[PDB]
Amino acid sequence: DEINEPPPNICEQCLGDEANIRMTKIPQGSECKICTLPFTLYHFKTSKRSNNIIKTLICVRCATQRNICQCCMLDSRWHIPIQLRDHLISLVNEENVMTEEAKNDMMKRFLSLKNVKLGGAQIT
Amino acid sequence: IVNRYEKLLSQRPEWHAPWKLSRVINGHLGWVRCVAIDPVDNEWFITGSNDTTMKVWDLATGKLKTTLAGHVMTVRDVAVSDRHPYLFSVSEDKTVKCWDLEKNQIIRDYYGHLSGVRTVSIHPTLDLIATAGRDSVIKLWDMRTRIPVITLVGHKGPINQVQCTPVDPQVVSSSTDATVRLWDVVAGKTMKVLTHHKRSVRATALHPKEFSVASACTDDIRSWGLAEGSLLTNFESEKTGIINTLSINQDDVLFAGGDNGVLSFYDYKSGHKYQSLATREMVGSLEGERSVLCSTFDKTGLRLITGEADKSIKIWKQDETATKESEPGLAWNPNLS
Amino acid sequence: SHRPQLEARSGAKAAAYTPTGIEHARLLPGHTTLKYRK
Amino acid sequence: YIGNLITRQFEGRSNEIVKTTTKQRLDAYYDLELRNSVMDDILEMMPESIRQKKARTILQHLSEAWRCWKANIPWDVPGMPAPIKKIIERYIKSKADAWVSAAHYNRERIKRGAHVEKTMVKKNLGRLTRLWIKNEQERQRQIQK
Amino acid sequence: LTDQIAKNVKLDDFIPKRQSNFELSVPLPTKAEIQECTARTKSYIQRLVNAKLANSNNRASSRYVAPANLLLNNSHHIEVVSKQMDPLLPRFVGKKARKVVAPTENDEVVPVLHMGEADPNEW
Amino acid sequence: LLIHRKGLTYLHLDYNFNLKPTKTLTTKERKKSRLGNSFHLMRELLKM
Amino acid sequence: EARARLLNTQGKKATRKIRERMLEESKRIAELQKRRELKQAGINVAIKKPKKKYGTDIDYNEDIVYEQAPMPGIYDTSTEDRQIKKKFEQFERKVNR
Amino acid sequence: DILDLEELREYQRRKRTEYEGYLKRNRLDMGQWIRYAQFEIEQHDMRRARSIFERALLVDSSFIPLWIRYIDAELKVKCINHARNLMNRAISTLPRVDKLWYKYLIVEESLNNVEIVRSLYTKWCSLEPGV
Amino acid sequence: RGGISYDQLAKLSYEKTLRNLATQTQNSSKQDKVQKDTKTGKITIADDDKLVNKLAVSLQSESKKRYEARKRQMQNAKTLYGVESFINDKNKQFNEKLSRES
RNA sequence: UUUUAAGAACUAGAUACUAACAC
RNA sequence: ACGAAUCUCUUUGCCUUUUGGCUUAGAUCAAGUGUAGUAUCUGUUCUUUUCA
RNA sequence: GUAUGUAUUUAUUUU
Ligand SMILES: [Zn+2]
Ligand SMILES: [Zn+2]
Repeated sequence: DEINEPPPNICEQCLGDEANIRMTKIPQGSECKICTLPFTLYHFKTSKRSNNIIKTLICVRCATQRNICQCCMLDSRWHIPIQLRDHLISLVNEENVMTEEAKNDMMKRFLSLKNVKLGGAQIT
Repeated sequence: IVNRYEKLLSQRPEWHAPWKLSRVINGHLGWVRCVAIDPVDNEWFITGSNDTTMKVWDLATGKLKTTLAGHVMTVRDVAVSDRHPYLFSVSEDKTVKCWDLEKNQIIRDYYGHLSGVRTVSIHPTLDLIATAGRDSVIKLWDMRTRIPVITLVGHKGPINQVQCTPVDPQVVSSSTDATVRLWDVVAGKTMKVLTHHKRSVRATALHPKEFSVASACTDDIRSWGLAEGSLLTNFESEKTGIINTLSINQDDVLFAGGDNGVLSFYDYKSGHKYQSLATREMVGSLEGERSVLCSTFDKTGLRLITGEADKSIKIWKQDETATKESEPGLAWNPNLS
Repeated sequence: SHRPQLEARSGAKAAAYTPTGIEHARLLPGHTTLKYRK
Repeated sequence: YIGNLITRQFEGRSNEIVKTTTKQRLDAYYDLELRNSVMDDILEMMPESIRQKKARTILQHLSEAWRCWKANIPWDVPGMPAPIKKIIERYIKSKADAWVSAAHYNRERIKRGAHVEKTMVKKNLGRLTRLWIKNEQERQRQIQK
Repeated sequence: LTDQIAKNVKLDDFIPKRQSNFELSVPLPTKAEIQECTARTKSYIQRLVNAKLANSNNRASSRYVAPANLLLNNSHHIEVVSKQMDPLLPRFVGKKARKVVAPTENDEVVPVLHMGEADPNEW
Repeated sequence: LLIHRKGLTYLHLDYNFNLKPTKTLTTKERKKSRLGNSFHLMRELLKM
Repeated sequence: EARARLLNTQGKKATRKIRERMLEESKRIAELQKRRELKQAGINVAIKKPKKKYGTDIDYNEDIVYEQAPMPGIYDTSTEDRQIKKKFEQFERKVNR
Repeated sequence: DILDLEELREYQRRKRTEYEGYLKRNRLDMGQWIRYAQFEIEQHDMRRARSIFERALLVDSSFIPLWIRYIDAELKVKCINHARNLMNRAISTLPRVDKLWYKYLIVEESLNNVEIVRSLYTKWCSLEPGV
Repeated sequence: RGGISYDQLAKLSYEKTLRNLATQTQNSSKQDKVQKDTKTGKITIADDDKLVNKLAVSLQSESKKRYEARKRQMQNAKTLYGVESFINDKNKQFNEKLSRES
């Protein structure tokens, strides 16, 4: 069950502007590009006539910790790459904040679960 | 704190009655490792054993009704359905084997422990088995489709007893890492720990009314209330250890078996320990083989059932003479904890 | 190198795993409904 | 059948893979959890802490006690805490009657001759002849006393 | 600050509460209660089992058993339509059997709270 | 396809569905190559 | 004969290990002075990372194995980390010279 | 022996693979966790040392000497606050053992800082510990 | 006689490092705050960079002297007793444990 | 500030372990 | 005088690299041959120092 | 008579 239950975390930009939308739910989709575990995939075309189908690349466990739109992979709030946003937030303050992430295999898988969020997220 | 100690010289507890030995039923050739008795008609034991049989004795007469055999390894544990005519008996081959009494035959093998299973109990109102054992996880087996619906996480060690309770926290379980977890199944995890015991917690029991759980230890036997998970009382217990079992009752008598061969009865309210008995071990036994491996009280409250490592069952009777006449026991000298 | 075990495998190490999907034999539905006492 | 074969060629076989007790691998179980269930009790008769080395080595006393009781060794370890020695006597009785009991049952499976396996024969002569001599030495001793 | 330091443990939890009065009462858990815990469990379980059967591959297990998205504010509405398989192709395209170890995550601690001369003679 | 997907290319199904090794087998390549009481049963079935 | 026999307690397997391990160490030493003499030519050839066995195999050097964020806490360390980094960059930055 | 960073590197990787093999087979054998922590200090890398201890605690919290050595591992690098936070989690985790309270004390006496040891003994008395 | 409880022992060691600490302070006479954060729950204490280093150094030298007691104890103990049979090191070790018995 | 191997040459083979190598 | 501290040694305490399973003791326990690779056992004879 | 295990880098990662 609960896999559904934290719901999609989705851009309000890339999602496209139209008033009502249809998107699939496929219970065991791809693995994350990151944590490498299953999740529920949401297809969709942005609008109905579109040529290309948005796919969502990661968990809702994984795109929580970093707080990033699962399709976009920008920040949710600032529309900006990780390696920027936590660079800016490195600047103010002075020196801190990078997220050292996960080579090997079950290093990254493991490290996915714990909920501490991450530096870029820490404030946002 | 002295106030606390003046109060304990007041309440002056609750006269209860002595006990003695009515009946000795031999006839297992192993140790006798578990007992459980009808939820309904009080006619029959059900008696685990270390030769792997299960014999059903007859409460009143003492004769032998039947043999339910059919296990490979010894049976540690028995539980008997209330609502269903079932018998869940579990042994150390890593198997929960349902039974059906109506025909005296096996039905469902529940399955999935990594290793042997030291406790069953039957969730009272939901139709679910709860089991657990040396894996250190407490599984909730759904009854009819044999799915281990929930796997409860948990302790660092073997799980000695699981108690299921109808309302919240619904599973109460204690582990040779010396705690008692209190479980909330639906959320899925521990709702409390009760840590105090200084060694393994080798038995529990549920107040048949007041809704609390006596928690044994090795040498000093506490109680606990649910909801808050209080401490409540501490039954004044010198080190007589080790505690094999807890048996509460309808009269709030309490039993606890020792392995030195000493039955220790308590009042429940107090901690006053008002009788101790050497259990005369046996004919040809070996003095180490005096011990007590199990207990229960029948549904009337008046009669005691225990097995003993010397290969026999004993049934103790509540001796009515009592009153005060010269009844009294150890006469209430609460001391320095 | 024969060592007496001192332990057992915590159910947890199992518990984290993802499932399988293999279907065994003895799980085929049987005794599909219970019985109650008066 | 093949439904499995294909989900195994995709999803990889089952990772846990418990097993069960069975015909052959019985003993290692029965033993295994016997000794575990000494090591509770002997772990809880000690007053406080000292455990690991003291424990394991006391188990070595366990085994040594058993294979004494085979060879009939009267097994007095010169000095040693009395209660622990009680435990050893207790269990070795328990396992003992596991042994004698199994020796009867099987011998009277052979007597009917219904499919007792191969090694089970050779073993069973073992358990027997041991038992025969124990009976012997007894019978002589009490012929002394 | 004496609260800042040791902050967790406190003495009211070592103090047995039936020493003051015997006869202190905790009520057996009624009737109009047990039919609640019974409810929330029983429903929740039936959703568990309903799941685990409808995972797997018995074509015959099925017999034995939402708009849901306001995203952002709902801003773009939604409707969530599952995709009918192609029944031969794998179901759960990404399911697999792997192995993890997991972070045991907590903030807080469980104070272990209890109470060598003549004894090591004995033992 | 099942076979070549187990990485056995040295077993050959002829058109009557005999299974013959075309390259005398290195022992490891036997062990990896025992096939199933199913897949054999079903080979035969098709043969009929 | 006997006086020689008593003095080896292990059995064929353990001895076999003693050998295998030493042979590994000769491999190391060799491969090293390979790299050393290549440094005396100045051409710097990187060392291999010895492959994998099971597909998920861990390379421990690369990332913190299982990283437990030590705790929360009231005492606000937050300065000592800079003394750390100063000492660690200091140490590794030394060794390179 | 060692030449540059890269040789030290392989000398680390080899050790870590080996040891954490030997911890991978025995979760117990605490002395192994200790020794491996000690190596991890001699590499002047603390962060890994902190973790390795933390895990070593999640195995068993009732073995004190690992608490102690996970104090002294923080002090011998002359970093205190960690050796404080560790002590809050320590005495709170094990009030009934003395050596924690005494050691946290001495840590506050060699710092001369009294306000602590006052409030400290205020607690460690307030629990009715003993004489 | 004898064995000391792990309690009284920890107290006694507390006394020994008491008096040692006292030779630190007093001998330093012979040879011659707490801030809290309203922003976050963190607390901030100010200490001399002095006496922290005496602390650490003291610890190190303790580890030293103990380490050396153990080492010299290796040397002497393994050189002395010449009686029982020894196949290898661990026969001497363990066997001297069996001598420790009676 | 540490250190010091008796040194060199000549000699036959007995007991040995084993060998997908020869009835 | 004794209080305090460093080093050294003896004694006691604590054991520091200090036996990690089961089944029929798990079962079994000698008669060969030629050559060949490799380990090692003994004799004899001679000579007792330094600097660029 | 054998299982089993090990290495098999060719195509120049910035001073
Ligand atoms: Zn997006
Ligand atoms: Zn993910």
